[PDB]
Amino acid sequence: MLQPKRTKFRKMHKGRNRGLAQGTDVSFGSFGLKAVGRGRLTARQIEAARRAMTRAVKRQGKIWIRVFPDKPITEKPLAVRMGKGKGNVEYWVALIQPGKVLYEMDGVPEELAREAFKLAAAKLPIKTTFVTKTVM
Amino acid sequence: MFTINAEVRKEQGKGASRRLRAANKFPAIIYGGKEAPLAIELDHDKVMNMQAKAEFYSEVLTIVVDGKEIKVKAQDVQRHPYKPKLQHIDFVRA
Amino acid sequence: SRVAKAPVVVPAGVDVKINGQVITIKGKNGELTRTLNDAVEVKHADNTLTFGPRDGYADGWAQAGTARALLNSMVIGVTEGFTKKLQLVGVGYRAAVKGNVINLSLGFSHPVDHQLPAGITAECPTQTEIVLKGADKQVIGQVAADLRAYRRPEPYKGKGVRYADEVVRTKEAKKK
Amino acid sequence: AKKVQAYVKLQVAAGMANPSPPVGPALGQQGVNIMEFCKAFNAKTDSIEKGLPIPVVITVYADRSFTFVTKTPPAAVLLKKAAGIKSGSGKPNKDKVGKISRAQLQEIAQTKAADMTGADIEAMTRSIEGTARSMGLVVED
Amino acid sequence: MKVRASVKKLCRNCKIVKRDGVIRVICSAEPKHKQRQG
RNA sequence: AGCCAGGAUGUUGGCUUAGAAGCAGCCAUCAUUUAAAGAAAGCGUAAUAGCUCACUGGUCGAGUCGGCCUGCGCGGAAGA
Repeated sequence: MLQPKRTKFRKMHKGRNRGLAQGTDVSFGSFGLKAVGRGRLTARQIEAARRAMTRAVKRQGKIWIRVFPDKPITEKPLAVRMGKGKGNVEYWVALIQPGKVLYEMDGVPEELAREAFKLAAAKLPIKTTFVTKTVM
Repeated sequence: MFTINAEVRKEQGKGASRRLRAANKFPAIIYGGKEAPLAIELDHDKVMNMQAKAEFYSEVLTIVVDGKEIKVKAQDVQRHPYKPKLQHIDFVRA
Repeated sequence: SRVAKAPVVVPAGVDVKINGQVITIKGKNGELTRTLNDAVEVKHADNTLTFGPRDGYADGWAQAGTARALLNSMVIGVTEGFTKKLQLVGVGYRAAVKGNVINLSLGFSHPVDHQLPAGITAECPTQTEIVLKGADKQVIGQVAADLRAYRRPEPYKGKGVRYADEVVRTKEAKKK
Repeated sequence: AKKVQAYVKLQVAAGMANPSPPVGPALGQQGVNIMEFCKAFNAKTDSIEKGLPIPVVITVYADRSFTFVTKTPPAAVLLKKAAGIKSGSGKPNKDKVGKISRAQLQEIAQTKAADMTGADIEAMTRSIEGTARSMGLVVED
Repeated sequence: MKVRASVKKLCRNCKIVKRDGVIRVICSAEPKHKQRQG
């Protein structure tokens, strides 16, 4: 789930998170969920959160997800002594920072959008907070 | 949006920006309308509660500077990445 | 902290005598109570009371807001006291009073046979009704709470010691 | 209607006179037979609608003796002959048949005048317009 | 009974009460929902 | 806040069905009367009734509440 089909390179720097990036402003809808901390995000967590919102809002409104994994990351399949090059990629990963808006909604009531994002936030590794369109 | 007051600023950048944003003032600018850009400081009282309503961006605003009152419109709004805080704001002349 | 403002009100049947911290109150319930205003100060106006804070004691109106309730409970305690609400359920079950010793039969090996605290009387007008008599609102509720605790109410049988209350803790059976 | 409190509703259909789940669970214990009920309104159905058995409200007294709160054509059955609707309209102002004229609404109101208590022809409208609002049918021009 | 680790305010007959340092659930309509800690 | 008193009318709402009286599928989130009253939250249950409610009023009487900002805490919290 959630990775590209062609890649120029797959062996990559793990790197660190700067705590800034693009974000803060809601622009696909009227309500959203913001990261409000540092951590690590996977495709299984995004799908578990997608599967959560579809129980609250069902078929109502449209749902936008501006987030997708940042890098391929290498892993080896069993517990092992390191050496003889990097392993292989079975999943991609992203580092998230406090200003990132993760999910956006519009065609739904505010007290339902907040309740659906509370249900989706239970699938995520960090405390998250509700955000509005802020008229601009 | 009924008339608001502002004051001219001369000290600027990073440390002066953070020392202005001390839970009391904000930086702002007025530009365009065939006149030069003006740098101003704004008290936190009204402007934050005004930008809660969409009419703040679709209807003109009257601002007092050096005791004299002029017409402007809101154009851009810079926000803080990890707290609900206002960093800087733009106004265009009318 | 609003309740220290209250007038409290007293019936004509109390004379309300006071000297420093000591308040002396009596009435037709056979009691002569001497109660203390030690951490707070009270002033009487023949029919109404006012409380306030003392020098070297807790500031504000909070510890005064408690002192009104205890004095009202003793003005009631010396005049007429407090009414019945404790009950028993079960056939052959029996409450009985043997002077300062009480008995409660619940189909078990021994009928409790417990001895009363100081300043309290027990009465049984019928073998399934329990009345506690005195002037202290606390002891007549504490001894009922120590008595209800013997074996405790049974879920489907409903049997044991209960209070007069519209809530039902007796459970109904289910189909298997 | 009048005095409708604690009462069950049932359709006078012979197809519904054998399956017990569509029936209130005490009505048979309360002494009623469902086929005797269907028979007791068959000529009262035939004389106001063809093919559709009426929904009726039932009441019971001593010696299992039952009586009805219904004897007039229902507002929902009159409306299906008055507007281009098949069986209802659901959402307001989505279909071109989803409207009725106030003049025809106050006309069919008098077809139910034997179940009107308001003693006024405007109070007949106030007692049928709610079924149009419930059906998603537009009553404003 | 149970404790689990968190409490919900799921009905109107439930108010949830903190007594002698601990929070608990009581429901006069349904003893099935008694819970300790929160 | 508590204490006290109410919680209508169109209406048996409309449709769909296996199924019914918020409360086993679906639709509007209607209008008049009124100081006030939903096709809704949790119970009741085989159900209904009804409560615990939304929603208003009396009584009393001057502050009161959710969220949010910013300082500081508690319980959550087991091992040889």
